[PDB]
Amino acid sequence: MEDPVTGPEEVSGQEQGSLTVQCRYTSGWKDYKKYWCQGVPQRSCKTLVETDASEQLVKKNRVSIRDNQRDFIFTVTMEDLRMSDAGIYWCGITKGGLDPMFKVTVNIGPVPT
Amino acid sequence: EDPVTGPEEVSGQEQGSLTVQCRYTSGWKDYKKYWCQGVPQRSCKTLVETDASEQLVKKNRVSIRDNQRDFIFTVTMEDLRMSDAGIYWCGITKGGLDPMFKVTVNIGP
Amino acid sequence: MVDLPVIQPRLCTHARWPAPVYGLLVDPSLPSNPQWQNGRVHVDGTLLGTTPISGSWVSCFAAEAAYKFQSGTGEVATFTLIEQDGSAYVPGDRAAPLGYPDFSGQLEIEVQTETTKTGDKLKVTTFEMILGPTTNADQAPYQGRVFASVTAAASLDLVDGRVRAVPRSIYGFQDTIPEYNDGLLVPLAPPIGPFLPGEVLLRFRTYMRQIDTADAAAEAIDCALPQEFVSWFASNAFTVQSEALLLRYRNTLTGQLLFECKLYNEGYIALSYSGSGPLTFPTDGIFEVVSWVPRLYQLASVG
Amino acid sequence: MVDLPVIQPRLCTHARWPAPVYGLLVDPSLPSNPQWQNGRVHVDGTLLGTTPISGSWVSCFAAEAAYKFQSGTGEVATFTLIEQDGSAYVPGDRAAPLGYPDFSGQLEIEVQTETTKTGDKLKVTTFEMILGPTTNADQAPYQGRVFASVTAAASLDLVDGRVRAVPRSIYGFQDTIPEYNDGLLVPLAPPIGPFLPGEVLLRFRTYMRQIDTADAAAEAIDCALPQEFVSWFASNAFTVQSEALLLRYRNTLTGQLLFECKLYNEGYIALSYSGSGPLTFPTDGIFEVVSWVPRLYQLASVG
Ligand SMILES: [Cl-]
Ligand SMILES: [Cl-]
Ligand SMILES: [Mg+2]
Ligand SMILES: [Mg+2]
Ligand SMILES: [Mg+2]
Ligand SMILES: [Mg+2]
Ligand SMILES: [Mg+2]
Ligand SMILES: [Mg+2]
Repeated sequence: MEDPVTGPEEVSGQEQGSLTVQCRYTSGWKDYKKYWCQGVPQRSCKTLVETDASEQLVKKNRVSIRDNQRDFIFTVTMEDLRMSDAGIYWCGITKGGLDPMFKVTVNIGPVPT
Repeated sequence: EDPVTGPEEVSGQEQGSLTVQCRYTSGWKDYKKYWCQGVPQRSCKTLVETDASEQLVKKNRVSIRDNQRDFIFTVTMEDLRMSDAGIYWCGITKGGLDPMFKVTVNIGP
Repeated sequence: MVDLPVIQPRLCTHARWPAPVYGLLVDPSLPSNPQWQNGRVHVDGTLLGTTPISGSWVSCFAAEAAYKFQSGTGEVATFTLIEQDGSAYVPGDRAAPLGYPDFSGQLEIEVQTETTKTGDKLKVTTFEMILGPTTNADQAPYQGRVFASVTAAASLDLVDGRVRAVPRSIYGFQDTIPEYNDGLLVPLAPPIGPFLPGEVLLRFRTYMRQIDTADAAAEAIDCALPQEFVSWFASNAFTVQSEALLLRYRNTLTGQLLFECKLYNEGYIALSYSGSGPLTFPTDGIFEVVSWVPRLYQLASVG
Repeated sequence: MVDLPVIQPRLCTHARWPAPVYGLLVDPSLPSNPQWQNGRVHVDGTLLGTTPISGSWVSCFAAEAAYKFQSGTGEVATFTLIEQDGSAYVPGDRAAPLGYPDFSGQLEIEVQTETTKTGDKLKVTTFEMILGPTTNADQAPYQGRVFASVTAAASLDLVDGRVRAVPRSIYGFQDTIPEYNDGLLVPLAPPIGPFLPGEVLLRFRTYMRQIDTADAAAEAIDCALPQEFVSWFASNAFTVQSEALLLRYRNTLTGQLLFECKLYNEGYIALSYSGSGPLTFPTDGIFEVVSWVPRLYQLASVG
């Protein structure tokens, strides 16, 4: 890979279900904190979960994040989805100054029939 | 489509000549056509201009003739000097912003 | 002794965003004690916060710019801040260099850039810069360092040099102070106030060039005094004799008195207003000094 | 009591381009009697040319914008000018709306645009606008109509509406009046002058964000007085007693007298200078009024 971090450009989930986002990153950022961010403007977004630069799973409210530092992928899970969860999110790597970030648009809808 | 089109680049030799064909669409038949020089674009220096007829006009080393059957006015530059290289424009005179096409002139020895 | 410039508000300059004053209003539903850092001045001429004398400094900054390309981000600018007159910026008793934006959101800025690419030399590049309220960019204008970026597929081959960033647009505006020091507290001018019961802040309003993907509503920003008044007091350095000045806002051609208000010495104007909704005023009047009055002077209510 | 604001030039606002004052100089090689239309004010407060009171009006204009796409040109904007406070512009005894650029070249302008495309609504659009000296665009700001354009492969789907155009950059700058009326003459403020033998115009200098594909040299632009002095005189409406005011320019921390000069009541400053090349002065001094003097008062020369 060339860009520091990439993920799904757009994902769609449904009320009460879940969805999973794979944030792939280049090996150089192995030992950096990974995080999942919400909202725009981009760099004032609300951090929902953040790792301690390890592979330990972190869960906060309905959001989990686990860094695979062998395959260089940190996976994010949003459970028990609500309509209010729709919006713009960010795969993130913490560093001094401007973080590497990839925009993930999350659509949420009701379960049809 | 574009009111006026020409060659993006034309070349000539020093002391030689070059010719440029400014093609335009039928609607601009009865408009004055001109050959302009320099930048900024819309303060360019007009070198020759027609009177909206097919009569050939010449001023110094530049001449222009509007072919109103084929809708092409042709420009010639003679005795090409090294200083003649730069940006020129096919031009149609109208109220407000003139239709213009950018032609870069290059000149080798 | 104190007098004011004979200039209608609509002909004055806004003190927090570089644009004309367009509105004059009170609105009890807005924050009653804003902590604005520009447009802050004492009636004795003392500049507060980051307030500059010149209106052209408002919401701008000067810097030594250093550029570099980062894949996934674009051309990144590290701005080592200076004062906008070229003198060194030294972190001290204010939040940032004079005139630095005192609001939040994502700001488009424009700077002179020089490139090394053949057939090109000078041009103006638009950068994006997150101001606040909180950011993951570690903005620290208090320490003299802020970061901005512009999308780009490859390096713009920019030459490092001096710049003055001027504001192009705001995105996600919030009238709360920006990130001055990576989340740490900085020296700030205190919130505007206090007010007597029934008193509300008089607001001079302009509107900010905006990026908004859904809504066409104009982005309002208020300040306590137009820039002409800021420069007026800074220059005259009047001697203060009480707690506040009784002003009359009057139409110069009809003599009609529109309202009376109190210009507190700390640089803000209060009106007595009991309503709950906003009340806008005509912008073609003239403020005139009546006399000194104490803080407890009770104004005649408006509307 | 006639006096000047106690502000150093380096802290002042330029009166012809919205930016700080960076330089103070004389230059006998430059046009000695410039016909600048902004930054022109009589000592008695009378504004001349298109001079505005607010510096934010300088080199800007407001208008009702009508947009259309023209294949081969891009997005075309027809600006029907208004005054920047929103009031109607009526062709009268000046060249254009207040603040309109009084220089030539190709100006980039920024306006708020609303689009009908989905996922986009409000953004800021950069347009290109030729000012002068002569153009084939038939610019007529005197009549209240100017034209701008921007390259675009297809319509930007812009909504017609009101704008305030602010200057982004200058291309091919020339300090000569723009096309005010499709090449015809318009009411102009007179050229600056006259000067006594040995007297030359004192210049307040800033620099303009520039597009230049070959030369990195900064683009200088001068004005007769900083904007703070323009608004100072308009507000005070002093009574003029003679042809000029004798001023002294001092460093107030050391008291050093840098030079004496004459502020003619027509709003320009003269120094007695014999050299042929430019002479710059420190910008951290203060102009102080000494007295009224007659036109023939002979100043002491500088270097
Ligand atoms: Cl504006
Ligand atoms: Cl600048
Ligand atoms: Mg960071
Ligand atoms: Mg931080
Ligand atoms: Mg909005
Ligand atoms: Mg034309
Ligand atoms: Mg014309
Ligand atoms: Mg240049």
